[PDB]
This record gives sequence, C-alpha cells and structure tokens, in this order.
Amino acid sequence: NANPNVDPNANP
Amino acid sequence: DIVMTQTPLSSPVTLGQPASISCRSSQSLVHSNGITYLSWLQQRPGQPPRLLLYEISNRFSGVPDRFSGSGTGTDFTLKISRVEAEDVGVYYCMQTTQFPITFGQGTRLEIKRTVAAPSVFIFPPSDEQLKSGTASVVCLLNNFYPREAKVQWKVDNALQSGNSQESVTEQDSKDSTYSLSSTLTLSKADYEKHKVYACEVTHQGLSSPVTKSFNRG
Amino acid sequence: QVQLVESGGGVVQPGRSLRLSCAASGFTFSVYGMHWVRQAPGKGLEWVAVIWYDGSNKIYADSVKGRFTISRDNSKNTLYLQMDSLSAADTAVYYCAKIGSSSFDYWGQGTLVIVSSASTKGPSVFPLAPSSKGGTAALGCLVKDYFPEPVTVSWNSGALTSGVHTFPAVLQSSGLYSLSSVVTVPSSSLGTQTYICNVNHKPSNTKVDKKVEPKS
Repeated sequence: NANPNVDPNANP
Repeated sequence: DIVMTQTPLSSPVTLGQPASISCRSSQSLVHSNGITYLSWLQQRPGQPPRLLLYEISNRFSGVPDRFSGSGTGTDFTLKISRVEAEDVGVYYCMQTTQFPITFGQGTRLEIKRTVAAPSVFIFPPSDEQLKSGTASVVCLLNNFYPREAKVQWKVDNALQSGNSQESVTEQDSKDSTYSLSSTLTLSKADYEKHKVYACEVTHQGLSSPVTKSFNRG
Repeated sequence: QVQLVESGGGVVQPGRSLRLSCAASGFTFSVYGMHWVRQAPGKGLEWVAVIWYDGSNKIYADSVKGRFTISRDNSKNTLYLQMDSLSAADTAVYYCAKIGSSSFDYWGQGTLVIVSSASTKGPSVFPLAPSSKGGTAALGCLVKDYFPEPVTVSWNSGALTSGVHTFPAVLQSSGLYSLSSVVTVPSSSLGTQTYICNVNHKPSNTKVDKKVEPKS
C-alpha cells in the first residue's frame, strides 16, 4: 500500500 | 477501485435550514496509519471545486464553521447548520487512501426561497444582423424564483412555436434566483413580413401575464 | 494567495494530440506532488494522473494509460499533460490539483478540451441595445453562430462584473452555438458610462470588442 497524501510529496 | 456512492442526486433545501449529504464507500477509508482519508468538495456553479473538509471532520482554510463532518469507516455525512446563498452547487466526496483516486457522483444542493418576479426586457434585432440576412429577437427574464416559467412568442399577435430557443442560468450565489433568455431567430424576409413582435411571460410571481412588445418601426 | 492557472485548451480532431499547462504560485512547487482531474460537461469528477514532487514516479488512470503522459518542470513551476490518441470520450474540463491537507487542497480554474470532427467557425457579435428601460436598464451582446465551445465574454475588459448573467450556449439547428450575455446597470449611466463587451473564441482566434450604445 501507498499513501497518496504523503508519498507523492517531498520526504520530510 | 473504491466505489463512492453519494445520495441523493438533488437536495431542495430552504434558505437558513440545515442540510446533510451522505457518502458511502465500497471499502473502509481508514488507511494503514489509522487516518480516514475522506474529503468533501464544493463546486459552485461555473467554478472549480474547493476543499471544505479533509479527514472527515477537519475544516480547511477559510471554511465557515457551519460546515461540519461526521461518520467514520464507510459512511460519511457533510452537514450545513444554516444553508446560505453561497452554498449553491454540487458537492463531491473524495477518497485518497488508495491510489486509484475515486470521487462521488455528486449531490446538487438547490436552494428554496421566496417568490421573485422576473424582469422582462425585449431586444429588437440589430441592424448589423439585418445586413447578414438573419434577425434575432431576445426576450430577457431577469432574477426570478422558482425556475419554472413560460415565455410565449406572439409575432404580429399570432402564437409562434418552433423558431425559438431558450437558455436558463444556474441558481445565483447572491440571491438564489434564475435568469432566462429566449431567442427568436427568423430570416430578414420573414422579419419584415410582420410588425408587432412580443413575448408574453407567465410566472408565479406575476399576477397577470407581462408582455413586452416592439414594432419594426 | 495560492493560485493555479491552466492553459492549452481548445478543439482537436479525433486521433490527434493536445498539451495542457498549469502554472503554480504561492507555494513551493518542487516539494508537492500534483494531480490531473477532468470533468465532462454535466458529469462528475474523474481522476486522471498523479506525479511525484520530482517526477520520479507516475500513476495513471486505467482509461488513459498508454495515451496520456503527466510531466512537470520545477524550474518553471508548471505542470503538464500530453494527451495523444484523443477520443470524443476525452472531451472534458481538465483541472490540475495540488496535494495538501490530506486532500486536493487547491485547484486550477479549469480548461476545456473538445474532440470533434466538425469545422471551426468563428462567432459574430451583435449588440443588444437598451431601449425599453425602474431606474435599472438592461443591455447585452449576442455571440451567434460559432463552434465549438467555449467563448469568453467579459464586460468593460473585466471591470464590470456585478449584474452580469452570461447565459449558457444553445446548440442551434445548424450545429452552431449561440449565447447571450446581458448586464443590468443603473439607468443614470446609460450615457455617462461606456459599456463594451469583450468576446474571445479561442478555437478560431477571434477577439471582438463591441460597444453597446443606447437606443432612444
């Protein structure tokens, strides 16, 4: 599974 | 794909009354991190969608406190405590827990208000169009509620049908009314065969039918 | 002041291509993934594609896999979408969307892509003069005999906004559209204030500014 709200954004 | 089912398709709610929109998902929208990734979107007439609620119940920037969110798991509800005039449009629920991002079908929110009489204006064809061989007579109905109305074209005091097309606007975000335009398109030869061009309007606000007329002279 | 501005819409023949853009401002474009969403006329919203913040990974909807390609240029803060092998089913208003607040927090204004085998016809602007006139008169413009959608109708180059009602287009019996855009103004300004309607039909490249004079 992937998080469409976190994964496509830049890693913190 | 997660299937989003929104109910109903249309909601006629009176001004100032509360409203609620339901959304159902084919699976749980609770992610592996324990967060429900359901959002509520508002699309005013002729405008892009704007975000109202995210993660079920959290209000976005500049969203009024009358918009509320509840439900958890697979059933969700968007609630408006007081329906205002800016609340017209379609509302969509959206999931972002899986990557086939799926939306709902939408719930149109129609606003019920008091009766408003239409402002009837008639426009003769322009002389520039007369040079083109065509001629269009426009009958304008401005700011009225409800949407139901009847516009009758009487050319030279004779009911005409088949040469007119109409266009109703969407419900306004300032007064929750409608506007209607009826265009009667005839040839210049047929235009100069008659004298009195009138459109008769009948509406719930109008006690007696209003008729706006002009003569070719 | 987060604003998304799209461009590139128009009319295209079946099988051909079209490329859309999406200018992003008010946020750091390089650190947010982007989405493309489309909406058919009168229908609902359908996701199209997503791109990572750096373009490292890309996911497409099954209906557009193999034909649409999402891309981005972080040096320009612009999101792109190349649409090849277009179909009449791809006719819709296309939105770009920014990721934020665990949702699509900000959207563009939308651009219309039409796929049609019909010829492109420019409109003809006709004035609707105020004559019948209580202290509020009405005037407008007639955009007639054009194809395809849409036409951009503004008043006084965008200065006149209140009281405007741009009516939806109606498909005539000749396969051509014709709408009307009217505006109610105070009767004391029918001669003191000048009223011009600005018409722009993008698919035919016709920009017409016509003055609507009163009619005593």
